[PDB]
Amino acid sequence: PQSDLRWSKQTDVGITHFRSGMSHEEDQLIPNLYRYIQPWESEFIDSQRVWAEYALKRQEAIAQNR
Amino acid sequence: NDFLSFQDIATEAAHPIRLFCRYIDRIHIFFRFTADEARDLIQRYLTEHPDPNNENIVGYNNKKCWP
Amino acid sequence: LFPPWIKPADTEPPPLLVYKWCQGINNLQDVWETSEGECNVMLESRFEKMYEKIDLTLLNRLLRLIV
Amino acid sequence: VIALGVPNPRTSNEVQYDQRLFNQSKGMDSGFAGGEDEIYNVYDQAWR
Amino acid sequence: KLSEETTTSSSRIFVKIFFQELCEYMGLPKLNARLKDETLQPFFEGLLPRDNPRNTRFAINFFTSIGLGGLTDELREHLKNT
Amino acid sequence: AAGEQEKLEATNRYHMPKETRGQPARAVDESGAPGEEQRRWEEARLGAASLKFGARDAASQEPKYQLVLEE
Amino acid sequence: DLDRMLREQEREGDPMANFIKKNKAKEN
Amino acid sequence: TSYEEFTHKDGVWNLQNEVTKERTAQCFLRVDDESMQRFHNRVRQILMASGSTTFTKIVNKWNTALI
Repeated sequence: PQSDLRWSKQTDVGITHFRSGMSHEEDQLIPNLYRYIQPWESEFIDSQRVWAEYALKRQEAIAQNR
Repeated sequence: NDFLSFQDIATEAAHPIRLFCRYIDRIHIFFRFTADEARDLIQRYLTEHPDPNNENIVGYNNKKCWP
Repeated sequence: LFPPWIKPADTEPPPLLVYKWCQGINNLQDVWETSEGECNVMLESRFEKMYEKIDLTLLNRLLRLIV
Repeated sequence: VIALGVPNPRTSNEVQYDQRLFNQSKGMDSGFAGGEDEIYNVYDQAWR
Repeated sequence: KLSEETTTSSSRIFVKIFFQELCEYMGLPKLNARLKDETLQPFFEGLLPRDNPRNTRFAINFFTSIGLGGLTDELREHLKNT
Repeated sequence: AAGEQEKLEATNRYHMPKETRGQPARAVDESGAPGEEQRRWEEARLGAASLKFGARDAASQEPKYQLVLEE
Repeated sequence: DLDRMLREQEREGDPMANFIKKNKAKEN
Repeated sequence: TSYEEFTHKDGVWNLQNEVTKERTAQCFLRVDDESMQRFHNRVRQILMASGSTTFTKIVNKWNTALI
């Protein structure tokens, strides 16, 4: 992503243009590695939900002796 | 206690130093001040280190990665 | 022996330490209220030549308190 | 003889688990042999 | 349409997750101001019944048992007057 | 049990060690050893996993709406 | 695993089960 | 914050209050310049060690540093 260098150091002005990263044959669409790594915030939310569900399941398994 | 919890709100608010962490040798301290405590601390620091020409801006450092 | 502010602990990765520090800042009581001139101060530093200035006789006297 | 010669049993603590969920992963240490940059291992399972 | 006769269990799970995230990312006073406007009142009548008070009781208990509260104070006032 | 509790809190002090000449001697030691290490390590993983912020006192400013149910 | 999935959805967030639990709490 | 919150791709940690379960703050994240220099020096170390290393092991070194 590329914006004005005049207003880059002042604020965040959005994205007005794109420049090419590496040369490839027309379409190609080489997959990015970052799309196969989960973001940290989603992992922390899912970790909290999953460990709370496991704690309640462990309490139910202790209480019901199952 | 655990890492960033207290027993009570009154135990939190009893001191300016709210949060503290040490990562081997790195130190991260979070203070919360009222107006009077900050004014008294500024008065004591200017009592030891006077600066009438306001040169404290010049030696101060800032995060240049941000806009 | 070690209080929970001493990091890196085995409980969390350092990005989880960053997230827990941000949430511990955010979940303080009236942390963003600046109506009465309350100011928050975040200080980050190091201890510089910490390893090079550990006197061994004082280290032996301090370690005899523990082990 | 508590189980057989006595008809009065006792309670049990802890959690029972399936054995089939029990030993999928072994090993003593992490999967990063120190640094060890040139040992491939970027994938967990085989390709096909 | 918040009714236990029509909606399946997964529909209640979907509505619970949807409204929990709506209460999370924008405020409950802002959520009440959004649900309390006169322009979108025909668009919320299946969600906020104010009629057949078994269904109104089900909606009040549903939004309370999600963990919200608050939004059903007007519905509790309407139920208490009838 | 109250007398034993008084002796137990008399035991649990700091008592920084005397420099002893010669070989060290084993003092008085425990916990539940058979089968409790699995739930102990489960408690360790739960303590490493559980994340909760703020103080423990957070029950204030709660309206605590109850269910209407049916009559 | 459809039967285990319906078991998980009956063990899900489930405000109906909370209604049942609070109704048995208030009745008994 | 003026206007409203900044719904931006993934650099924003929407910090949640524990009591009200509401997003009250945003944490913008960037990579520190020391980490940039460490990664660039890692690639430079790979390229200087490339003189006695096959292509597959060079790609493996890159893949290890990148992930």
